[PDB]
Amino acid sequence: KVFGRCELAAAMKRHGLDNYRGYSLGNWVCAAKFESNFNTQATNRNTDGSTDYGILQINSRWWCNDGRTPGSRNLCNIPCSALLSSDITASVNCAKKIVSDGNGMNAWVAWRNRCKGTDVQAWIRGCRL
Ligand SMILES: [Cl-]
Ligand SMILES: [Cl-]
Ligand SMILES: [Cl-]
Ligand SMILES: [Cl-]
Ligand code: NA
Repeated sequence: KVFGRCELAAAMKRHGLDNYRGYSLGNWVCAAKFESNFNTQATNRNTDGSTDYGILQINSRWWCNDGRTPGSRNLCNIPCSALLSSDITASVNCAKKIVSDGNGMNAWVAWRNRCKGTDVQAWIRGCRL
């Protein structure tokens, strides 16, 4: 599924992401835009052999099982394919574990490089939430 901007904002809010660990909703929407262009089916292979999955490009080295990332963990206890679903529940719940891990949203390199320190509220402006 490719979400619209405000559609995704609403879905994120509904699953308890606005201000989760103190990150306002626009942060999550911005990160999703740059990670996946709002596409739940997005995948990206890393040089280390891990893969990033889904709307928030959650990596198999730590968070999910894909069967093909040697030495990895599955701390969200999900198959990585769960992260590709048109329903974002699994991505949201895993993202809450990641952002709680100590480095906040810096876990998402694209958030650090393209959203951090910007007017992230722009991403939810206009939206009926
Ligand atoms: Cl915001
Ligand atoms: Cl497996
Ligand atoms: Cl594996
Ligand atoms: Cl933080
Ligand atoms: Na894994």
